[PDB]
Amino acid sequence: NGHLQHHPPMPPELAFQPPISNHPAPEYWCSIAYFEMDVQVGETFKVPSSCPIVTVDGYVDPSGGDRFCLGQLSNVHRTEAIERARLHIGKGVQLECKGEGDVWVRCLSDHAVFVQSYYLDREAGRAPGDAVHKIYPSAYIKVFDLRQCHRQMQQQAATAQAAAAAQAAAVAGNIAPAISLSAAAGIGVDDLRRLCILRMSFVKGWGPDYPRQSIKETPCWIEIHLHRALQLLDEVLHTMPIADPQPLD
Amino acid sequence: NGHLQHHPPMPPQPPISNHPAPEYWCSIAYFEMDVQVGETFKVPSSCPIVTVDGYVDPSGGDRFCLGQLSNVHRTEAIERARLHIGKGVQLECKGEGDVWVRCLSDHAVFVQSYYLDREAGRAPGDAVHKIYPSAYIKVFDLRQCHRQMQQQAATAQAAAAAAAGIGVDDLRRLCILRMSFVKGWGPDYPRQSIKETPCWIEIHLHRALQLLDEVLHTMPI
Amino acid sequence: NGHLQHHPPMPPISNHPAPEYWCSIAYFEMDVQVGETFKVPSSCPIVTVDGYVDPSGGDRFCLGQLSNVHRTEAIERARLHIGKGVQLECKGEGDVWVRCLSDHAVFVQSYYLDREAGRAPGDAVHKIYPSAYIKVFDLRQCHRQMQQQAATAQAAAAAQAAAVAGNAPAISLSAAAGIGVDDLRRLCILRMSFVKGWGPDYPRQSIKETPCWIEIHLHRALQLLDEVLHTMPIADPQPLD
Repeated sequence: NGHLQHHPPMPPELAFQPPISNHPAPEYWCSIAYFEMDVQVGETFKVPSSCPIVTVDGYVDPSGGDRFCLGQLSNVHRTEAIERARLHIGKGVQLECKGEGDVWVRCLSDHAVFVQSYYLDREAGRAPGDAVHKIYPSAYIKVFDLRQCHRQMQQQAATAQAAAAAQAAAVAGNIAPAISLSAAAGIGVDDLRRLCILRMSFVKGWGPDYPRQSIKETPCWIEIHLHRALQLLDEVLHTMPIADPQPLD
Repeated sequence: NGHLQHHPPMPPQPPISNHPAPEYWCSIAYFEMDVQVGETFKVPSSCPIVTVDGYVDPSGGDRFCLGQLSNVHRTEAIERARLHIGKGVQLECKGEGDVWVRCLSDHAVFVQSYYLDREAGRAPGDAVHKIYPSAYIKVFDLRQCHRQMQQQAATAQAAAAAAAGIGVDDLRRLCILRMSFVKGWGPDYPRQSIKETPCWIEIHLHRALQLLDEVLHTMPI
Repeated sequence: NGHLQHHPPMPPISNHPAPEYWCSIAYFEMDVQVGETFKVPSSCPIVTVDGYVDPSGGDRFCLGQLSNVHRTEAIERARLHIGKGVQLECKGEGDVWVRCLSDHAVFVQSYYLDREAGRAPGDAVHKIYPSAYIKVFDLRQCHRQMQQQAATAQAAAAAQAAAVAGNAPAISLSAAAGIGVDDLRRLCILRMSFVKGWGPDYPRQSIKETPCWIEIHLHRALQLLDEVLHTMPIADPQPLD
């Protein structure tokens, strides 16, 4: 039963709905970090908001800008296995930013790329993180929706702030001493941020059907942080009630 | 011996050198245990105040948000800690290169500082200073650091007559600050080093390092 | 046998635009990278890497200030002797010279110096003596070597194709898009250890076993290699037949 979702290639008025936020656009629309197993290789690559398309391939130009080459990168802990997989990255993939912050992926490599996206999990009726999406060579699909993300943010944020109030009353449960309770400032933070991050492995997938159980076990993957989505999540976090000390009495 | 110093809240000359002001008055590196997480944050001399909180805005400038950073080695203990960083702290740069800390967080912050060691009358590096929420304390005096480095290098340049001869890594420590969030360390705690705490940062003071470099050229080791 | 080589004191290749930086410098202690990668602007042809502490950066990279929680007594000892370190200079389009300013020698790994010394590619350690000023990299020579080496790789790859052909037509055979890329890029990289050397004549058998070394990425060179890789015949799967 499908943990591995296949995404083969399918050949082929934003003036009525305002921007999700009046907030000014970030200087970089995303930042990419390349990994080899559980070790990060190289520096984090920042893509300016002016460059709506960024390519990540196995070539060697270091010039940066709108192309992140992983071919010239060194790693003193690189194994023979990692060398083999680095052989097939080739043309790699393209990451394209549409609208205010939507992201599309185009696989230019001759080999498939495996992706982790909450958006693609929803579209598949799967639960968050309970699926690895395989994008086939030459395929071109949408992997992130800003609106979908924003709606999920507000939902999950509200949920957590309520569960905090729950635990707060579940223990105000004796009586009684002079004890004050307060909600941890930062609930669900590490859970909400995952909604603004994308991850993808080259050539090799992971999961049930595979010998690798997490992306951390794959030879070469990248983690993409979506800055616009992160600004919104920050905005959201700042619209919640301040953790005011509460006497349980 | 009162290794942990308590700093609760208490509501209220020309440049040392002509050396050109730095492009950044400091650099901050976030750590979770003994692993550095994220890239090094550099603060422009233009932004005298910088905020290090546990939120998620990835923008630079004067706000370093630790909430969005990832760590493949992160554990439950660390995630549980990051949970209480909240508003974090503010580092302020006064004068040529003095530094103040303002705990905005709901929880205490533990600072390692030679200036505070000297003020508390403790052996250098033999103390941890607990900064309480809302407290606004001075954690670094440039002028004093400058006298310290000169005199300390001066004694090492003479200790060569012959240990007493200290190296560059010993002196650079005068220009660095370290502080833990939520969890403290020392004899009163299960952790003996800041390197064992779940969340901490290391601050490099550029103006202080420039003066140090200037000193290492006149008083070589 | 001579693994250790002694060096005591004694028209554009492309219309492609110059790089933003001419080189990237990464500092290492043993097998751990310390600090962030230093990038040198094309405007600063000379960069100085020493053991002092100015963090100002720009055209001077000071390793004295950098921290490393995994550092040991042995490494602190070694960082003591870097002192004025070395000085890397870029002449013309992409030639690199080195000037040892340290009181101690520097050990360089340079395919170009291996080529001049008459030793197997990368099978030698070049010891630069205090005050020495030598050319450690030749752009022209590198470019010429990249092309021939890339051409050879393709041939050997297409050779392992006609091989698997000497077994069924129901299957298509294809070559990796990254054949030889790892070997080719090393020609555009320089590595050097301060104070301690490595090799048969030493207790340390590789640079990653040394206390403090740096890896330099030559940008103009890497650009030329990129164009070369892009002029290679696209990978077209051929049926076994």
